[PDB]
Amino acid sequence: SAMVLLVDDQAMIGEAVRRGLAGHESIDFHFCADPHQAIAQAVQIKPTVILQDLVMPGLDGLTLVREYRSNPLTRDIPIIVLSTKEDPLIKSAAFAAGANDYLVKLPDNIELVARIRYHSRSYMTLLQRDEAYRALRVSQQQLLDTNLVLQRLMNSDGLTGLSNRRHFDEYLELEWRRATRDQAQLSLLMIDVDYFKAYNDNFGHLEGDEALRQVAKAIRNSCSRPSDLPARYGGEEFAMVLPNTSPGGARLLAEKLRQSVAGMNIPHIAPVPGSSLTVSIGVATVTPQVGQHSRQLILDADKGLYLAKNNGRNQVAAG
Amino acid sequence: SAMVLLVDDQAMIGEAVRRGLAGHESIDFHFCADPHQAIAQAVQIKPTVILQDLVMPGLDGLTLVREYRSNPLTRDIPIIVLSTKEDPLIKSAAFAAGANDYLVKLPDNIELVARIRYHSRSYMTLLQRDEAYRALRVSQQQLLDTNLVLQRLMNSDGLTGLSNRRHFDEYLELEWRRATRDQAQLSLLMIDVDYFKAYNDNFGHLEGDEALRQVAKAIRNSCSRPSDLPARYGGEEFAMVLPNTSPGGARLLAEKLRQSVAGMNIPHIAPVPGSSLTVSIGVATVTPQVGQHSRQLILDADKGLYLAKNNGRNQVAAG
Amino acid sequence: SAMVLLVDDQAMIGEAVRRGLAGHESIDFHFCADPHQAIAQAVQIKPTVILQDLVMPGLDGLTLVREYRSNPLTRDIPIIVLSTKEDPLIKSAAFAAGANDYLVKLPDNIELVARIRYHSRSYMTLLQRDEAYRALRVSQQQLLDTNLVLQRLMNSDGLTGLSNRRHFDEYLELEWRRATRDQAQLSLLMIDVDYFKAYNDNFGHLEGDEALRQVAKAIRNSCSRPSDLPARYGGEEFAMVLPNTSPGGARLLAEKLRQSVAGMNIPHIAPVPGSSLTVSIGVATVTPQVGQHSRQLILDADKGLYLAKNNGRNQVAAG
Amino acid sequence: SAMVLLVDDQAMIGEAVRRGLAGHESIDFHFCADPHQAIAQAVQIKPTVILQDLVMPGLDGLTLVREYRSNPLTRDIPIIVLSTKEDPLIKSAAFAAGANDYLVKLPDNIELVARIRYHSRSYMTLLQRDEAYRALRVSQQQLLDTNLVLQRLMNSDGLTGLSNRRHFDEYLELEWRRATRDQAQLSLLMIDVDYFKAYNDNFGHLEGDEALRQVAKAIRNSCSRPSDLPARYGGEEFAMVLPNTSPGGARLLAEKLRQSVAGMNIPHIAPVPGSSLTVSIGVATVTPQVGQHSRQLILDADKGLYLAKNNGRNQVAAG
Ligand SMILES: Nc1nc2c(ncn2[C@@H]2O[C@@H]3COP(=O)(O)O[C@H]4[C@@H](O)[C@H](n5cnc6c(=O)[nH]c(N)nc65)O[C@@H]4COP(=O)(O)O[C@H]3[C@H]2O)c(=O)[nH]1
Ligand SMILES: Nc1nc2c(ncn2[C@@H]2O[C@@H]3COP(=O)(O)O[C@H]4[C@@H](O)[C@H](n5cnc6c(=O)[nH]c(N)nc65)O[C@@H]4COP(=O)(O)O[C@H]3[C@H]2O)c(=O)[nH]1
Ligand SMILES: Nc1nc2c(ncn2[C@@H]2O[C@@H]3COP(=O)(O)O[C@H]4[C@@H](O)[C@H](n5cnc6c(=O)[nH]c(N)nc65)O[C@@H]4COP(=O)(O)O[C@H]3[C@H]2O)c(=O)[nH]1
Ligand SMILES: Nc1nc2c(ncn2[C@@H]2O[C@@H]3COP(=O)(O)O[C@H]4[C@@H](O)[C@H](n5cnc6c(=O)[nH]c(N)nc65)O[C@@H]4COP(=O)(O)O[C@H]3[C@H]2O)c(=O)[nH]1
Ligand SMILES: Nc1nc2c(ncn2[C@@H]2O[C@@H]3COP(=O)(O)O[C@H]4[C@@H](O)[C@H](n5cnc6c(=O)[nH]c(N)nc65)O[C@@H]4COP(=O)(O)O[C@H]3[C@H]2O)c(=O)[nH]1
Ligand SMILES: Nc1nc2c(ncn2[C@@H]2O[C@@H]3COP(=O)(O)O[C@H]4[C@@H](O)[C@H](n5cnc6c(=O)[nH]c(N)nc65)O[C@@H]4COP(=O)(O)O[C@H]3[C@H]2O)c(=O)[nH]1
Ligand SMILES: Nc1nc2c(ncn2[C@@H]2O[C@@H]3COP(=O)(O)O[C@H]4[C@@H](O)[C@H](n5cnc6c(=O)[nH]c(N)nc65)O[C@@H]4COP(=O)(O)O[C@H]3[C@H]2O)c(=O)[nH]1
Ligand SMILES: Nc1nc2c(ncn2[C@@H]2O[C@@H]3COP(=O)(O)O[C@H]4[C@@H](O)[C@H](n5cnc6c(=O)[nH]c(N)nc65)O[C@@H]4COP(=O)(O)O[C@H]3[C@H]2O)c(=O)[nH]1
Ligand SMILES: [Sr+2]
Ligand SMILES: [Sr+2]
Ligand SMILES: [Sr+2]
Ligand SMILES: [Sr+2]
Repeated sequence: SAMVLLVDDQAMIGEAVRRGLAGHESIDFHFCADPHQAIAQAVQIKPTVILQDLVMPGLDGLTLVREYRSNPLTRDIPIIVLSTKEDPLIKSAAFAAGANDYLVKLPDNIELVARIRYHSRSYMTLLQRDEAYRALRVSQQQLLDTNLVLQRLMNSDGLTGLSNRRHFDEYLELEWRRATRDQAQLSLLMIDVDYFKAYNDNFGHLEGDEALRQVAKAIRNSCSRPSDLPARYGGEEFAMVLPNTSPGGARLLAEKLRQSVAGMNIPHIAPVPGSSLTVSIGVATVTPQVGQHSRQLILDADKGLYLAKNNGRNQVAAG
Repeated sequence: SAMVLLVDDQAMIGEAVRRGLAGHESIDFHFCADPHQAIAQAVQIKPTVILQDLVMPGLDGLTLVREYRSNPLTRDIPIIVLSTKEDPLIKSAAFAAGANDYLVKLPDNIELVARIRYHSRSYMTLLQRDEAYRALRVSQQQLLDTNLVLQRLMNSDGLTGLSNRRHFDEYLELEWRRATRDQAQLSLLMIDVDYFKAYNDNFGHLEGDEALRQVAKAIRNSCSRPSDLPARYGGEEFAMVLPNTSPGGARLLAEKLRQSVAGMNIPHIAPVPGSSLTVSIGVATVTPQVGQHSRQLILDADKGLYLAKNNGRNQVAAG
Repeated sequence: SAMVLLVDDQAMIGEAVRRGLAGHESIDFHFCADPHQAIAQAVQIKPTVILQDLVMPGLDGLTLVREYRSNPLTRDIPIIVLSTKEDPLIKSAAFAAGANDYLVKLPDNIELVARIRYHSRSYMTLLQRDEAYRALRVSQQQLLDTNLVLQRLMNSDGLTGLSNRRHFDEYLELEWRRATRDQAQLSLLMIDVDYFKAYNDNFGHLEGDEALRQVAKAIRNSCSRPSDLPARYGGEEFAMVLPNTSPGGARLLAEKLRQSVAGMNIPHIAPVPGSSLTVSIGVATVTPQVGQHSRQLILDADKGLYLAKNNGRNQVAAG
Repeated sequence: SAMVLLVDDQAMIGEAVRRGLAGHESIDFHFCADPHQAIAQAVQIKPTVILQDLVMPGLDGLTLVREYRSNPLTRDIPIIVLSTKEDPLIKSAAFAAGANDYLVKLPDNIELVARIRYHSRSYMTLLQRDEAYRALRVSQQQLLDTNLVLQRLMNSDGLTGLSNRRHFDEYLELEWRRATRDQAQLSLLMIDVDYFKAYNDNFGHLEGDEALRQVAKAIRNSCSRPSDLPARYGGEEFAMVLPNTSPGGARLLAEKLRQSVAGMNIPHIAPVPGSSLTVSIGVATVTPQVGQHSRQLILDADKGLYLAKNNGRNQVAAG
């Protein structure tokens, strides 16, 4: 829309303007003959452009152009100064004081509406851009948190915080392809807590969760290369994909981890009283060929996991 | 920033401007003496305000003010017309042709920069508001679909599409409170497919899912009041909360539904060969009192469900 | 699979069994002639059924049946006692000690495998049910938290915690239908912070968010009936759907809220220095008719909101 | 719980059992003297173990042991055969017919309850494991689809399907670290549609979305190595991270893509009538050093993007 605040001592100007603007529904008029209600009414009606007379009843017009740019409730409103006539410093001061125009009362009702229409409309879109900035900041900060949640949750196992299975499955599939392009050594650790049902059954399911937690922490601490990925494979089972790692490297890493767990010395009553939580690990490493399916790597790890288990638990074996 | 395209036949004007603007890094200048590259260069440099001479080498200046407002690649760029001197229709035409100003070459380098600074800056924020409109439309349509997904998924059971359990639990809790304020009759249907393990075992788990589907559809068709809510309570179990429904009303609704299922005549081999899928229903209705826990309503439905089951299945009984 | 631990002093029994079971790949055998490694090997091989001789080299067979049911690492393994011959208390003791069978060495290799096959297979599915219990508990507690997130997030505005817009839109649509069935009075509050751009601009966007927060809290405190719903309508705009509330009731509620906000006395510099954060509210209440679109209620609230605004802000007006 | 179906011709046996089981609330009894309602009642009461007499009123007991294992509604129920006395093939047949025990009517009420308690309880947990299998299959297939949604949605831009910004930001951060370990050449393409506001404004926002779509498709087709990642950087901006790619390689890839877009020959009216949609691209490639921040790579791409733009659009330039 449009709203012009006129401010001028003489009713004869307030009238000319009122008349020029009657045949324009798009734009409304508001006369303010009392320069000591000027900024007040400016705040109240929310004008989109104000017209300011430079000489009034013993109150400097430029003093008011001062306040307009001074009070930030008006700071941004376009100001056309109405003068009689064309004096020097008073046109230069107009602008020094913040005026955006300096007009002689009055051009015809064409340039008058044009000029009004222009400044008004600019202010309007100034309001709009600011409004948009707000709304965008909101939406952007809604997607802000939306992104945290689905991430901490899509790809993370809540209990341990390690990656989850579907992240593992999908991550490992990616790494398989990367590996085959680079003819790189892709290694995989398959990790299981020994005698876990037995732990779960006399300590409690929560106590087992807490146990899983501590083991999950040790896993997270074994690997520390950008592409090392630790995951909860499924329940008591953990995995750990190690791109670019040799069989001997993987095994070394596996043994430091196994020792770590045992070393926490977590009380278990299996296989015998006095026992502490142990962990069996299957190691497996492959350089993928085209056409080869990543499941081969998993199977190899499970062979290793199965071997380690069938040779006394708490040990590492390559499948 | 700021970019002024000057377009004027005389190098002496291109020079004055160039000079006025040298001591201003914020604003860059670009002279275009050839009015037959005017719009071309306008497109190329992306000016934020153009200054147009009205008389040039035998090419109407207002013809170019025409094109500027004509080509939408420039449509929105503020135009200050530079004239010599102040002729009549040529100021009125300035604006009729789209000009936003009409200046006499040249005011001092204060009003010249002021005026330039103003129009430039308005255009700038015109660009910004439009940019924001785009970005907001994107974000808003990201939350658009984001909302569909989590909704079709937070509150809906995928297989049947009925509400899910947590929606049921939470919805029923709400309705319990509404009911106790209104001392209204809150009814609940607890629905189970008879001999479902037996169905699942010789037809297949998928075939059972499809069976669940058809039953889920019938449930959805029994209730049709704004607050009626059908849910998959858990597996072979369905629920259906009926606010504002009498015991006799609930029972009537229960019997139409039970008949419906039986009537689909879905082949089952239990309890005997030749049988068709049946359904047992527990009815229960309560007017909640303060302090009373909604679990009472559920228990009552299960009594009914249990009774119906222990009296030959395929029937409705109030607990 | 199947794994039988035999424990018997005489190699001649260990042999008969070994022989009976050779032609059965499904089932593996393990002889334990030394009753002082019995439970040890039981732990190591994870048998699915153990056969226990009642008399051995000076170590009571029933003492071992004691330990089997004693150590929980074996607690659940089925025990067939092998005796010679059929003595009294020794069959009754067999069971008193935990035995699940009492056989005479030896039935033919049909009943022997049958019996073994049965107990073994039961234990097997005992293991399976327990495994399933674990895995189900996991999945269920994954959907546990999955449900919190999408809920606290699908339907809640993060900043204020009030409902969000899409929840409002959808909730109000539901309540419209409920209302038209009950020919009930549905009221709606449309709430806006007065001079918010002005607040946002000199205090900071965060400070405005914090301002929004405090106002959001007051809203949440105005309504307290099961179906009252407070929402962030969009930015500086809040809504509040009040089912079953009279026009006069809605207005009363509106005025207590408006006073509350003003009373927090939150420093604003608009409309004038020394001002405190105020709020304009639009009230509107409808009894919905069939065919009537809920948008009518919203429009009525906005009329009220618009009126209140155009009469000095910080007030309530019915549209 | 426990439910024994006895089936025997003589009431005197039905009585002994009834009596043995009265002092046991955990277990209920059900006598079936009419062998021609046997399976019928088996279906009706859902027994957890049935006791079967081998000789009855002119109806073979083993015929009924046949049906029990025959009808799958009973298939899994444990069967203790009650005989008088101990005949040969009739114990071997007992098992051949499916019996799980063969008892002489009757042992004392200790072994009788023991034996009953055992088979009953096994069946019970057979039911439980199956129940669990169902419930787990449900939960697992809820996480099934839950995973699709948040994935197709967390990491994918809906409109183009390319990765989104947060995936880009996070993916590129990962690749930066991988790159610095391998001292590998990490390249990045920054892609922008030339004159897009101009396209959006006279064709329509949807038409621009469709335009974005077609361009997004071409991008997706340029890169095809496991680690190449195409993303919508923000609105009209696209990105494309190319691990392990030389500056010259990146540029080659950039030029094939740019040509592709231009070649679709999508009608635009800018910069001039008759124009087709073009695209500007910034190329940049870095071998990351420790301590170096990935933002360097982005800046370099933007320099290139900026250069390309400030040299006529529709071209590739390295920043
Ligand atoms: N013209 C061309 N096409 C490219 C280029 N980069 C990837 N592609 C396209 O994408 C397909 C395979 O991408 P891959 O995942 O890298 O995975 C590759 C990779 O592991 C291996 N491979 C093929 N040739 C080479 C090579 O020259 N160097 C390396 N390091 N690996 C290669 O074989 C697998 C698939 O072979 P493809 O069937 O050839 O099929 C290629 C091809 O159609 C390229 O620089 N030029
Ligand atoms: N995927 C993965 N594998 C791991 C990790 N830590 C050790 N390894 C495996 O075990 C081998 C070396 O372990 P090293 O005793 O730490 O002894 C290391 C160390 O002293 C040095 N080195 C290698 N990279 C780094 C590094 O990024 N930081 C530091 N401080 N030293 C490194 O070189 C020696 C052996 O190099 P490698 O041949 O690379 O071979 C590695 C690798 O295959 C890990 O966090 N993730
Ligand atoms: N001063 C005031 N407070 C209000 C009003 N509406 C709800 N509240 C507040 O919210 C609490 C209970 O809301 P309820 O869920 O409607 O659920 C209500 C409802 O089911 C019932 N109830 C209390 N009085 C009335 C009543 O006069 N009419 C009806 N239809 N129900 C009532 O008792 C339950 C809780 O009683 P309360 O402990 O009293 O506690 C009330 C009270 O502190 C109100 O118009 N005026
Ligand atoms: N929660 C729920 N309950 C249902 C539904 N359909 C039937 N009932 C239950 O069964 C009673 C009447 O069923 P009626 O035979 O359809 O016969 C109806 C019908 O002819 C008329 N009536 C009630 N409301 C409607 C309506 O919304 N549409 C139409 N066409 N008739 C209605 O009044 C008669 C009985 O009114 P009631 O006392 O309300 O009592 C209802 C109610 O307790 C349903 O979709 N949801
Ligand atoms: N035979 C039968 N059908 C039922 C019953 N309850 C709801 N329906 C079905 O669902 C449609 C409208 O449900 P509405 O949302 O309750 O919303 C209702 C409600 O606001 C009003 N309405 C219709 N009759 C009654 C009535 O007898 N009592 C009340 N309190 N409202 C009614 O008109 C709206 C829609 O009218 P409908 O076109 O008739 O169409 C009904 C009808 O086809 C019922 O008890 N019996
Ligand atoms: N949607 C909604 N509306 C609200 C709420 N609080 C007040 N109202 C509105 O304002 C009217 C009464 O406010 P009252 O002064 O609290 O004074 C209340 C109060 O003393 C009593 N009353 C009504 N329900 C409750 C209640 O649930 N708890 C308590 N303690 N008193 C109640 O009855 C008098 C007036 O009853 P009303 O006619 O119901 O009419 C209500 C209602 O239309 C609210 O939390 N939510
Ligand atoms: N003892 C031991 N620790 C390991 C090993 N692998 C990674 N880490 C640990 O994780 C930190 C950095 O992992 P980065 O992301 O691979 O990223 C690495 C990588 O880009 C580079 N870097 C360090 N040494 C080597 C190296 O011997 N070979 C290669 N290819 N890169 C290295 O410097 C960056 C960080 O250096 P750091 O501060 O040393 O710190 C190392 C170290 O504390 C290992 O095999 N042995
Ligand atoms: N990140 C990324 N970069 C790409 C892709 N396609 C081409 N390039 C870039 O451009 C160079 C070669 O493009 P070439 O003409 O396809 O010609 C290729 C091609 O004939 C052969 N080659 C390389 N890998 C493959 C492949 O995976 N499949 C096939 N069929 N040929 C390949 O070797 C020649 C040049 O090898 P380069 O040195 O690797 O260097 C590549 C690389 O830096 C791509 O899909 N992703
Ligand atoms: Sr005057
Ligand atoms: Sr001239
Ligand atoms: Sr012996
Ligand atoms: Sr008999």
